[PDB]
Amino acid sequence: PEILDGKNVYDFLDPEIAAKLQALEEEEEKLENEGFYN
Amino acid sequence: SLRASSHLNAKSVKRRGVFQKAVDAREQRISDKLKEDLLKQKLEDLKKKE
Amino acid sequence: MRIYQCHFCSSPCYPGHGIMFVRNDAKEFRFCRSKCHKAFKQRRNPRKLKWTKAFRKAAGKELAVDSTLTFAQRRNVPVRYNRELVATTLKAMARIEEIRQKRERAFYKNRMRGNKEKDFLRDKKLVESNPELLRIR
Amino acid sequence: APRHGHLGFLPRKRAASIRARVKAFPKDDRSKPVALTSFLGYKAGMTTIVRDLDRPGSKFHKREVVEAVTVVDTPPVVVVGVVGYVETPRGLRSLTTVWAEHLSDEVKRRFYKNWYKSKKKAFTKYSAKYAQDGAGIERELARIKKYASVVRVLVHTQIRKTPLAQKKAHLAEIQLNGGSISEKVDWAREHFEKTVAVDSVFEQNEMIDAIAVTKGHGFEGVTHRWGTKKLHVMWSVARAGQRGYHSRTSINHKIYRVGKGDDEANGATSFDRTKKTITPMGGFVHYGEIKNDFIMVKGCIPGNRKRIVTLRKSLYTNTSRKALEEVSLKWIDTASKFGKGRFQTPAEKHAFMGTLKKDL
Amino acid sequence: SGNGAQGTKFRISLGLPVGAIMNCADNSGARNLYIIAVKGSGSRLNRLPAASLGDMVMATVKKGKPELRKKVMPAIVVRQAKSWRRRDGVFLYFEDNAGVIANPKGEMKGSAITGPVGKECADLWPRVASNSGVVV
Amino acid sequence: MGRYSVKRYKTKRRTRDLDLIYNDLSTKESVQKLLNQPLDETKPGLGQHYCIHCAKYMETAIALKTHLKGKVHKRRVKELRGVPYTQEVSDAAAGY
Amino acid sequence: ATRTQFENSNEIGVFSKLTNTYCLVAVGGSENFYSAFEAELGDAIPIVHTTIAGTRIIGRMTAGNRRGLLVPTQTTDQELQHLRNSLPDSVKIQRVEERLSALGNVICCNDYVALVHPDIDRETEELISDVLGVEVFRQTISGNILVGSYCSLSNQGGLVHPQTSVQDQEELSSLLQVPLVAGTVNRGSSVVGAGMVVNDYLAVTGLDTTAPELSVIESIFRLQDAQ
RNA sequence: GUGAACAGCCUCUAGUUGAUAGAAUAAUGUAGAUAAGGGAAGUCGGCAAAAUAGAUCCGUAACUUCGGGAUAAGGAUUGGC
RNA sequence: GUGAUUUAUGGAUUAACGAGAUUCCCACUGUCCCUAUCUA
RNA sequence: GCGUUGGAUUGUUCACCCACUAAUAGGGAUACCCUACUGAUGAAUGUUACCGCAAUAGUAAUUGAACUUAGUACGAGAGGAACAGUUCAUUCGGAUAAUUGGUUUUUGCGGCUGUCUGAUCA
RNA sequence: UGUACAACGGGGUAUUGUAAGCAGUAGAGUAGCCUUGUUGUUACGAUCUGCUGAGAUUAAGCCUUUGUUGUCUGAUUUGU
Ligand SMILES: [Zn+2]
Repeated sequence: PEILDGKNVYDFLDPEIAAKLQALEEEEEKLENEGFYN
Repeated sequence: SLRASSHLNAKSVKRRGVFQKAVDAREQRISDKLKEDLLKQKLEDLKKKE
Repeated sequence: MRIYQCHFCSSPCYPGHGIMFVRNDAKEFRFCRSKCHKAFKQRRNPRKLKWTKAFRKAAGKELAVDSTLTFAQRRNVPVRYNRELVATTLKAMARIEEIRQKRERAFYKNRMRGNKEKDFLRDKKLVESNPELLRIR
Repeated sequence: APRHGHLGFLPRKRAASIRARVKAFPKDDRSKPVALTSFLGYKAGMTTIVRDLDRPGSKFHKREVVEAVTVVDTPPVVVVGVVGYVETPRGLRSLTTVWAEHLSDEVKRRFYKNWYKSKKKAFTKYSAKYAQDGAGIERELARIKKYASVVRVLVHTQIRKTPLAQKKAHLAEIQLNGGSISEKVDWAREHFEKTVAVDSVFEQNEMIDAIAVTKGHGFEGVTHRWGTKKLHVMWSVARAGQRGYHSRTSINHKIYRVGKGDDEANGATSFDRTKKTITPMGGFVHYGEIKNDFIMVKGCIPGNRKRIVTLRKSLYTNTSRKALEEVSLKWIDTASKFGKGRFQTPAEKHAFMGTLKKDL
Repeated sequence: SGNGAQGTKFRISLGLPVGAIMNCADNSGARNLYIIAVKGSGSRLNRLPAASLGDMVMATVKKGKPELRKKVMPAIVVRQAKSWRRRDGVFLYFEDNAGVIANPKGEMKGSAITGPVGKECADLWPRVASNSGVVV
Repeated sequence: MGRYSVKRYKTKRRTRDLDLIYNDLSTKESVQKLLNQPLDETKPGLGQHYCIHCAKYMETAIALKTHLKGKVHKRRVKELRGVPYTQEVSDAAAGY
Repeated sequence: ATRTQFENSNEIGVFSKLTNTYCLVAVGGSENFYSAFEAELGDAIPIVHTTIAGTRIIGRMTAGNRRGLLVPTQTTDQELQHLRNSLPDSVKIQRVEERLSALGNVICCNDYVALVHPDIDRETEELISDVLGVEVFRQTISGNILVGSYCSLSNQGGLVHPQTSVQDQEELSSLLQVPLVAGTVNRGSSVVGAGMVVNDYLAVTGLDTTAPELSVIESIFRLQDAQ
C-alpha cells in the first residue's frame, strides 16, 4: 500500500508497532476515565 | 517516413500478430459486459414487475 | 513516494507540486508553493511569522513534543516486507490520528479555557459603564 | 523557412454544432458480436497522476513518473432509435428512422427549442402508431433488415445525472462493428429504452480518439493566432480571423482508468487505501462532482471544461507498444484546483490545522 | 548529440542562450566560460541556439589559466539556473549556471569537481559520474 | 510583480546563508581563515576588509567602523543569538 | 577474469557494483549485462536489478561490503525496501544523510578497510565503521581527492591510478595492506573505479583493456588457481 | 503642512463641477506598466526603454593655462520611540 | 587678415567647455531567443 | 514529398572566415473608396426543428541519435554496419491548463511616505 | 405552479496573514505625587505577549444547498 491519507508509511514501518499501540492503549485507558476529555 | 512500404508491411505482419489478437479477445471481454448490462436492467424490471 | 514537507512551512508538498531548490551546499529545500518560495528568496524568518508552523510549535501553541508525533521519524533500516505487521499498522496509523486529534483538541481547550470568564468580565465592564441603554430598554 | 501555419484546417471558421460530429468509423467485422463504436460525455477538468511504468527498454522502465490527465462525466447512455444507410452511386442515404415507444422529457426538450411555451407534442402520433401490433413499425423495420448494409443507433445522455444544469440531451448516431444487421437491429430493439455503461465499451490499456470543439478566444489576429512574428493576395498569407471553437480530432489517447460512480473510493489506487472519490476538494473548477462513472485519460483533450466530447475506439488495429502496455496507477492527486492545493480531504485539513475558533 | 553520451536526453527547459556566462566547476583553476556554440542544435530562423543540462558545447575560457585562455575547447553543462521537470514528479533548480571542460569524446579535462551536478548530466556522462564529488 | 524584488532578490545577488555563518561563529578556525583570506585584485576591496557577520567586502576601515555602529549589523547579530533554523525544525513542526 | 561491455561503454563500475556476497546492476537498455554476470557467477549469490532515484549509476553512488551496505540521502524507500527483499538479511543495509552523495565516487573499500574524503563528516565516518567493522582513513592519492573513483580494492589486491609516485605507492600500501600497482585500464583510462571492478574471486573490465593490463591485474589480484 | 523651495503632492479662503452622453471588453492601435533564464547575441546604429540620482562620513587619479577637472570614481550610512 | 595659450591660405601644441563627430569598458535592461498579461 | 542555420566584416550588394547540424543547393515571381484575402449573418425554397449523407476544395508531418541484432559476418588486424524488434530526441503543426513559472483593478489581503475628516478606528 | 428558476444567507474550498475592543509582574528609558523604595508604586512610552490561523473576501465565466423571501402567461410572425 505504501500510502495513507497522509504521512506515508515507510517513516512508520518497523516491528513492535502493535506493542507501541498497546503502550498508548494503556495511556488512553488512563486518560479516558480521568475526565481529561471533558 | 510514415508511409514507406517497408515500415508499412513490417507493421502489417505485426498487426496481424499479437495486437489484433489482443483486440479480438478484448471485444469478447467487453461484449460480456455489454450483454450482461441488459440482464441487470432486466432484473431491475423484474423488481418492477413483482 | 514521499509527501515531503515545505522547508519554510512544514506543510506537505505532494508529488508534482512546488519546487526543490538545491543550493551550492548541496541541500534540497522542497517547497509547498510559490508564496513560501518567494518568502524564502526574500529571506523572511518563519519563527517571526505567524501563519507558519515552526513559530506555532515553538510558541506554546500545539505541542511540538509527544510520542504520537514522534512515531513517524524515519527508517534508514528496511524491514523485509512481511504482510501481517502491515495488516495491523493500517489500523495503528488510523487510530493514532484519532487520539492525536483528541489530544490537540484538548490542548486547544487548555489554551482557550478561561475565555468565558473574561468575556463576562468585559461585558460587565460594558453594562456598568453604559447603563443608559438599560434606561432605554 | 517553414510556413507559419498548417493548411489542413484552413477554413478557420467556427463549427456549426458544439457536438463534434463523427465522420469516420472503423469499417466492420462481421464475425464478432456487436460492439458500440462510440460514446459521449462531458469534459470536467484535469488532474495530475503518477504511474509506475512497465515499458520494456525505456529510460523510465519500472519507475514512477508524473503525467497529467483529464476527466469526463460518463453517465449511462440510453438508446432511443435507429437508422439504416444504403450504398448508392451518390453516397449514403437515410431511408428510415424508428423510435422506441417512450421518450424522455430531455430529448423532447431537445427537439423543441422554446420549451415551456410548447405543448410538448413531440411523438404523440408516433406512440399512437405503436399500436396493438406495431404493424407499420415492423414494416419499416424488416425493410432495414433486408437493405442497409450498415446501420446506426441513436443515443441520448441522462444529463440530469450530472452537476451541470442544461436540462437538454445531446443526440448522436453511433455505428456498430458487428455483423448480421438483422442481429444488430434485434439487439438494438431489445436495447430500446435501455442504457449502456462506458466500461461496457472501453477498458484500460486502451487507446481512443477524442473529437470535440475547442475553446473560442474570439477574433484574435495574426500574432497570437498563428504565432507569426511582429513588426494579388493569397489565401495562405497569415491574415487575422476567428480562433477557437473549431472542430478537431485527437488520437492515440491512453486511458488509465474506467471509473465507476457506485464504486466508493474512486480515487483509490492499490496504494492509497483512502476512501475518497476522485472529486477533489472544492468541487471541480467550473464543473461540479463526479458521482457517476468516468474516464481518466492522459494528455489533454480538445475542449474546455463542461463541454461535450465524442469518443471513438481508435479506428484501426494499432501497432505501437504504447497501444498495448499494461497500466498501473499509484496515486491520484485529489487536491483543489481552486488554488495551490495541498490537501486531499477536509479531514486532513482538520488534522493538519487543528481545531479552530469556529469549530467550537 | 555526439559520442560518449550514453542514453538519450529527455526534454528539459532551456535557459542558456549563446553569450551566456557560467561558472567552471573544475579543479584546473579555470573560473568561467562564455558559450559560443552548441552540439545537438535545432535549425530555425532568427533563433538563438540553446544549451541545457546534459548538453555539450564548444566554448572559450574567459578567465582561468593563461595557457588555456584565447583558445576554444569543449564543455558539458553541470548547473542550469533554470527550472526543469524530472518525470519522477518534481520541479527543481540549482541556483547558478556552471559548465565544466572536457574533450570532444566526453572524457573529463580535469580530475575533480566542486559543487552539485544535476541528476541528468550525472546519469548521462560516466566520466562526470566518476570525477564528480557531488550529485545534486 | 515588481522591480524591487528583481533588483535586490534575484538568483544572482544571494547572500551566503543564515546557517553557515552560525557554524562559522561556532567554529574557531573558520573566522581565522576568513580573516586571513589573502589579496585578490578582482574585488574593489582587493580581497580584504571582510565582515564575518555581514558577509560583504568593504574597501577600507571606515566602512567597517561606521558599519559596525549601524542598524544592519544589529540584524545579523540579533538573529545569530538564537537557533539558526536549519531543516530540522522545518521537519519537526508537523510531526516528523 | 573477463572483459565485458556495457551497452557500448567500457566503463562498468559506474553502471554496476560488486561485492563478495552479492552484485548490483543497472537496468539501462536490455537484460544482457545481468546475463553476462550470471554467466560467470550464477546463483552462488543474489544478482539484483536495482536503481537509485531512477538513476542508472549505482556503481559510483553506493558503497558497501559483504558485511554491510550504505546508500546516500537521494535514494528512495522503494529502492531500500527492494534491496532488503532482494538481499539476505545477513548483510546490513542503511540509508545515510550527508551534505554530499557521491558515495561510490568517494569510497574505495574492501571488506576490512576503506578510504574516504578528508572533509567527510565524522558522524557517517563513525557510522561506516559501526556498520562494516572496518578501519576508516581520511586521505588522498597523489593529491587526487576522489578515492572511490581512482581506486579499486579487494582482499587479494588493489589498484590505483598510474600517476602515483613510488613513495605514495608504498605509504599507501602500508595503509591498505595489500600489494599495489600504479596501473591502468582501457589503454590508459585514468578512471579505474568505473573502468573496472574487482572482488576476491573475479575482476571485470572494459573491452579496450589490453593483455598487459589483464596480466598485471590477474597477477596482483591472484585470481586464477595458479596465482 | 510637506520639503531646499515659488519643484511636485494634499488642504482652507474664493470659483468651476465646463470638455455630447449611454452599453458593451474583439483584435490592432495611442499613452502608460510588469515579465522568468540569459543579458545588446538583435540591429547600419546601446534609437528608445531601464539602470544610479536626494542628505551625511571617508575618499576621489592623470593632465593642466594650477584657476580646475569634481556631484569624479568609488565604499558605508538613511525608519520609528 | 586672424581669432584664448606655449612656440596672418598662417604653421607643431594645448587644460575647461560644447544639444559638435567616431571606437570601446562597467552595470543596466524585452533590442532579441519569445513571446505572454493587465490598465484608461 | 520535407527540409537548408547562429555569428564575425564594409552606406554600400563587390570581397571572405569561425562553429553547429543531415545539409547548412541554385533560381524566379492618402487610404471609409470597387476588387482580392481572412472571418460573420442572411429572407426565398409550404413552415419550424433534429439527425445524417459528402459533389467539391485544402491536406503534414519531418529528421537525427540510440539498446539489441553485434563487436555480428567481412577483413590479417586496426575496424565494423547492417534488415527486423525497441526508445528517445530535433524542426513543424494542432490541442490543453493538471502541475511549474510569468502576469494583476479580484484594487482580495496585509504594509508604507506626505496630507485631509480633532485623535484611535475606518 | 415545479426533481422548477432566481436574490440573500449557511456550509466547502481556496486567498492573505493574526483585526477593532481591551488587559499585562514584558516594555531601553525619563520624570513623578512622596508612604524615600531597596520590582516603591504613579505617569508617559516605539513595540511585545493573550482573546487570534484570527479578522476580512469568495463568482462576478468555482462546489454545495430539505433555510428564508419573491418570479413563473409580455409583443410578434408563419400554412402544402
Ligand atoms: Zn507553505
